[PDB]
Amino acid sequence: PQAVVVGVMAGEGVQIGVLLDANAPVSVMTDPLL
Amino acid sequence: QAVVVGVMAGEGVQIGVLLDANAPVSVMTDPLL
Repeated sequence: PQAVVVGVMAGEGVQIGVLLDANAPVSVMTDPLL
Repeated sequence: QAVVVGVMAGEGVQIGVLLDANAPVSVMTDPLL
């Protein structure tokens, strides 16, 4: 339960499967995720 | 040479740490923990 796997959609349509931290606040992840 | 990075830990708590530039990750992940 410490992490969750989700599909992130990016420019023009590429879908990428990623394992994100389930409890950190969302504003902390958008930059390195990009 | 050195570097400083934001190391995330339990429940997402943000922590800042200073690490060496040339030593490999394996020799530092233990003392860092």
